[PDB]
Amino acid sequence: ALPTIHVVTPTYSRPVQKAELTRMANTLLHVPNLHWLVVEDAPRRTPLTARLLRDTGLNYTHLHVETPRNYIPRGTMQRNLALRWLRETFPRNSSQPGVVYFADDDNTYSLELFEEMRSTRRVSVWPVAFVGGLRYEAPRVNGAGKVVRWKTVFDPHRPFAIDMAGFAVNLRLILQRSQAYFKLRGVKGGYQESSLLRELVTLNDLEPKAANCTKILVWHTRTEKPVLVNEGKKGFTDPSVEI
Amino acid sequence: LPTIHVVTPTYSRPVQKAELTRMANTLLHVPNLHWLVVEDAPRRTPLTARLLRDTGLNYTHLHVETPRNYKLRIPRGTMQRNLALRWLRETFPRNSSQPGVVYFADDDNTYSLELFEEMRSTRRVSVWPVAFVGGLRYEAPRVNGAGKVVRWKTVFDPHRPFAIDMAGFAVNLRLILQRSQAYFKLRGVKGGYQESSLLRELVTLNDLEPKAANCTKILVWHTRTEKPVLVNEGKKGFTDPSVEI
Ligand SMILES: CC(=O)N[C@@H]1[C@@H](O)[C@H](O[C@@H]2O[C@H](CO)[C@H](O)[C@H](O)[C@H]2O)[C@@H](CO)O[C@@H]1O
Ligand SMILES: CC(=O)N[C@@H]1[C@@H](O)[C@H](O[C@@H]2O[C@H](CO)[C@H](O)[C@H](O)[C@H]2O)[C@@H](CO)O[C@H]1O
Ligand SMILES: O=c1ccn([C@@H]2O[C@H](COP(=O)(O)OP(=O)(O)O)[C@@H](O)[C@H]2O)c(=O)[nH]1
Ligand SMILES: O=c1ccn([C@@H]2O[C@H](COP(=O)(O)OP(=O)(O)O)[C@@H](O)[C@H]2O)c(=O)[nH]1
Ligand SMILES: [Mn+2]
Ligand SMILES: [Mn+2]
Repeated sequence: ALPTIHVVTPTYSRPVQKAELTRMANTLLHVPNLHWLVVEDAPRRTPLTARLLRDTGLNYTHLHVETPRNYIPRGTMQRNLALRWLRETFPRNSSQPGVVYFADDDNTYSLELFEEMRSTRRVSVWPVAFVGGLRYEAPRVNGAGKVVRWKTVFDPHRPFAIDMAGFAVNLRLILQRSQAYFKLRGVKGGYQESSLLRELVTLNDLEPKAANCTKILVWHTRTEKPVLVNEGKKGFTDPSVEI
Repeated sequence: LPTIHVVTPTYSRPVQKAELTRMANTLLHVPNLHWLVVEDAPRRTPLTARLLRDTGLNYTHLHVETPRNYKLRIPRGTMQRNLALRWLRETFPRNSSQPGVVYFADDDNTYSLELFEEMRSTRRVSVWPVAFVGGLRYEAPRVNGAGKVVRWKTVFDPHRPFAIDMAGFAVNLRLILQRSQAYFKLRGVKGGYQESSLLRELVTLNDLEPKAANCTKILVWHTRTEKPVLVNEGKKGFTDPSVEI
């Protein structure tokens, strides 16, 4: 009966990738009924990602799709591939409860976050730290427990002024709205979340989590680029040793 | 199953809670682990105290403020690591045959679960490769056919006593207790020689124990976290300062 949480994680090859996937997997290993949908931004599945997923024992699906020359946001085509995979895997009126969460590989997630999104009926929302040039963004909730706006500074007029890591969607809505995908073509920066949510739910139907959006359970952390200046042009370390 | 005493210096800054949260999520998987969190502050902060209590991990919350004056060449977290060393020596009798290992783990690095099992059996001092240090993809101890460390594969001062990062070694607790005068140096050592300053008083190259498949695998990464952009907070502030992040 416990709903399955489908975590959609776009990822790409770069120095810190294995470290990012490692601490993220260490977090996900604590969550029951979790399906990790990892979509690599590559022409084919890489052995690094394949072996890491295999060794964790986690329930996962490993997909891949390469981003076009112009590299629109980041991770878009990968999240869209995952949405299509879900629709091809689960029938529109499926009865198996599920929740979909788009979790980037560098963010920091608390275990409480997953407990909060698991009961999502339509779309749930919560505060996100380190987004929109603020300590955190948070949906505005009235005393009745309804979402009536957003507490942000960056373009507060977007239909859904919230970051990718700030909401989850019941799988049923994703299957019913079979044509709803993240916009990549004519897309204003910061409107990717709205491009999808607008087609799935209305403001008044959002389900505020994290004690009526007063607590921060997820952080939009960024990882610094490692300095590899000492490798030189010919390289110093063994290129066959995986990092 | 030997207890692993993880020494983690930490300080108040925007990403602190996040760093401790994802680190706790990793540590929660490790059995017989004692987390020695040492805050760089005048007193234990409610944020850290609450987080440690909520994790369910076995921990000891200590604190020592690095003089404001000092921060204005003293390696980050030095005084905090030394406070933990002193605490271990004042808590555990020099002789008791208590199986344990000490590991200095900074709050922003990335650790694999396999790393802890590799260091848990340490008899003296164990060493292993560390990614993203010394301007390289990784630094790795060099081992000979006899199974002994005979040098270090690095570009930055590979000829120093111990050319290895803080996250690349662990010390048997008994050894820490025996060498009661061994602490990280505060001043007098060249940049990048603090790890050597301590290790040289603890062991010789020949007594090192190579881990991580004879130092051929990377099980720990010296990752660093970017500073969050808070420009939209303005001068007077936008978000509620009472809301913990
Ligand atoms: C580009 C470069 O060579 N950088 C080096 C630093 O790596 C070095 O910092 C030390 O590096 C060692 C590596 O084993 C440890 O990580 C140690 O903790 C670091 O202090 C500094 C030393 O002053 O020199 C250059 O910056
Ligand atoms: C300092 C500042 O205002 N920066 C903004 C970015 O925040 C913004 O990025 C978008 O931010 C929203 C926040 O809810 C969300 O994280 C989106 O995913 C993200 O794209 C960017 C838009 O291109 O403009 C900057 O100026
Ligand atoms: O070419 C790229 C750049 C990013 N990503 C992934 O898509 C998400 C976008 O995150 P990143 O740019 O950190 O996002 P930011 O922090 O800039 O919002 C993360 O899971 C990345 O691993 C990707 O697949 N391909
Ligand atoms: O004023 C400070 C700066 C850092 N630290 C801690 O000491 C370690 C040093 O790390 P940081 O500078 O990242 O180290 P670097 O990546 O520069 O080696 C980390 O556990 C920090 O939380 C601290 O206690 N006080
Ligand atoms: Mn990111
Ligand atoms: Mn660090």
